[PDB]
Amino acid sequence: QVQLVQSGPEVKEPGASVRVSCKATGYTFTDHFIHWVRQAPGQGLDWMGWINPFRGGTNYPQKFQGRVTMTRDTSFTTAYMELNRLRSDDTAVYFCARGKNSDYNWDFQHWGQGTLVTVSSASTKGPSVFPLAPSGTAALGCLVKDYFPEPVTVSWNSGALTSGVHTFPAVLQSSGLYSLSSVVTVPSSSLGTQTYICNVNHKPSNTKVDKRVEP
Amino acid sequence: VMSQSPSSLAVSLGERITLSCKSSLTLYLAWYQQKPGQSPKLLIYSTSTRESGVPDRFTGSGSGTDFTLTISSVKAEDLAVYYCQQYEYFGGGTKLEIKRTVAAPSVFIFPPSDEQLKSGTASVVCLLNNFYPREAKVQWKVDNALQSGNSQESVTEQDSKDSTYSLSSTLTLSKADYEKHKVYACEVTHQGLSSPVTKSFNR
Repeated sequence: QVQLVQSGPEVKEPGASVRVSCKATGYTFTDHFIHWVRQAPGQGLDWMGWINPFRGGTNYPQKFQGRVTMTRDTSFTTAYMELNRLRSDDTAVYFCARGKNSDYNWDFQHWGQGTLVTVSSASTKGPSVFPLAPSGTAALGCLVKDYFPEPVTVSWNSGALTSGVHTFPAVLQSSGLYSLSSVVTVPSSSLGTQTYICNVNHKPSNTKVDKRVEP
Repeated sequence: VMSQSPSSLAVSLGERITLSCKSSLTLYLAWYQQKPGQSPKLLIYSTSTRESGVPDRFTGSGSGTDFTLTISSVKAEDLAVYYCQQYEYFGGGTKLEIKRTVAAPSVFIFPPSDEQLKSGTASVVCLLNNFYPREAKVQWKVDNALQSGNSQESVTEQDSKDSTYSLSSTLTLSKADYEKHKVYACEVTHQGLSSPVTKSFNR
């Protein structure tokens, strides 16, 4: 099958460059253009340009022309998208894409999984985890505060508690650090006896924290 | 520029839905479906052609600069964002969500933990749990002084089971600023509440 597999997440400071790779397998690489489409957080799809792997020729939209550079390595069946002089609103998931047919370039039947690029001068930092203590249903939680970059993951009771859990999208604070809450609603009668522990993973910092949440 | 209206639309399972896209011509149309965390999936191309395996409850139409995507009977797996596309251009998309009955927030307030205060910061969390529709207003009051600019909100995507939303608001002070005051309250306004709800505590 046509398969497009992209490189992993990146974190870059403003003014730097990032280079995202799209390995295309399962078809004759030089027979189709490779496109790049990005999607800022919560926004729509934004076409960034295409490359013809046959001789490396490119076209870019005016909004990116002087800033994006697409290349390919035909022997490695991989397209590359490098975006220069990065700004914070370049924070986005970047997709490579391929058309249904050589005929019509623009029917994007095939997509990579996307690469998240975060543009920030913030430094990698693991979160602090504080309990949201409960006061016949009770709410309790965990505040996962002050971390960079995304993502963190949260489970409750090592994955055993899943019903009634809400883990919120992180908010970007004015400090440049992220912060997130995870809450769960439980029978109030369970408060004294059943233990409630949130498990927080932040791999970019190799932070693993468990916080027991007590009344 | 291409445009889609409306940006979101509450639908009920089984009903007939029409999504609109407006183009412009100075040189045909494709539709994509995207669910959270996934790449878009091609649904329609050449204005009306169905992509292999797309159910025929999806129909693309188009006339001049006006294009439509019709779902004759919306199913649970259709809940997603839909994008139109013409050459290098994409519409801003339309998110489908489930219409259900109004549900008031269940509101909870959390003081800062001692562990956080010991670190020098104080966050007060106001939790608005399992409400519908999504629109809701949180207003923080500190010793009855209305606050602005020291809180941030976060909302979950619609729940898969009960089709509700949940929202957190977090008021974040310095410890010294938090200790200067007594009464912390979050006031919640929402369509399912006859008058605003307030959850408060005295530190």
